[PDB]
Amino acid sequence: AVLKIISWNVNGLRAVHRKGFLKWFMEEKPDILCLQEIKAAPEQLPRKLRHVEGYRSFFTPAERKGYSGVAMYTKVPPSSLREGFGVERFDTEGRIQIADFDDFLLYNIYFPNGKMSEERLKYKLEFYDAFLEDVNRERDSGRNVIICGDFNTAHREIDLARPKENSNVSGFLPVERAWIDKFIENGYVDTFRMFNSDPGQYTWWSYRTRARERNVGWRLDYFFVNEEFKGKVKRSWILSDVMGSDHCPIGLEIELLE
Ligand SMILES: [Mg+2]
Repeated sequence: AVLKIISWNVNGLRAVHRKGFLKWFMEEKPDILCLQEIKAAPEQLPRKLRHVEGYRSFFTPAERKGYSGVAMYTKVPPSSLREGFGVERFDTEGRIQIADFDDFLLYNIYFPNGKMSEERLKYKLEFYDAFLEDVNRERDSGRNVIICGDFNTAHREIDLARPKENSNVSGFLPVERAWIDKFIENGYVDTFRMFNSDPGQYTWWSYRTRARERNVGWRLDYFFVNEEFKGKVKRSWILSDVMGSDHCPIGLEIELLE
């Protein structure tokens, strides 16, 4: 048995629902679907959004209504979920689900966008720092870990269409890219790069100026695993053609212990 995980920053769950979300979900049939940018009070949702037959759903909203928020649909419920790193300023923005499954912990993370200001940038970097503390503790415990979501940073030049013009733009700052380097050096693997070494492989395009059509995009969304688990990763891919958000979904297929 394999387990398929999809991660998708949906740019608002209500928004994506109006653009083919449930048809896609039913057709893709992931075992686990991690979503970011729900932008909805979980109670405000129609029961066919938050209920999808065959899945347990778990929603982790921000304190601020209509902002941020993550969600997980899973056929098999986790033994529990954590909704934070145990650090209150990173825990109230609806960015964190850490779901405890059998073979592994699944971090479903909506990493902060650092573009709006220097405060938001510091926020993002410290969020990164607290994330790294969290995940290291868990896999140091002996947990195999899968981390997915919107990292809001393109790692290397290959990871976006315009590395030069974005050198001093949050998303592609040396400091941000250096964090992913450090993250990787702690024994985590960017799984997409395990199987696909190609350029032009992105997960986000600006809605504007035909960015998706000109493939002017960034790979902002990732699946990382710890080194010790990478042997279990069978596939890691971008669902490039799936529409309805400014991000496309990304996929991970892993093989379960019998
Ligand atoms: Mg958005």
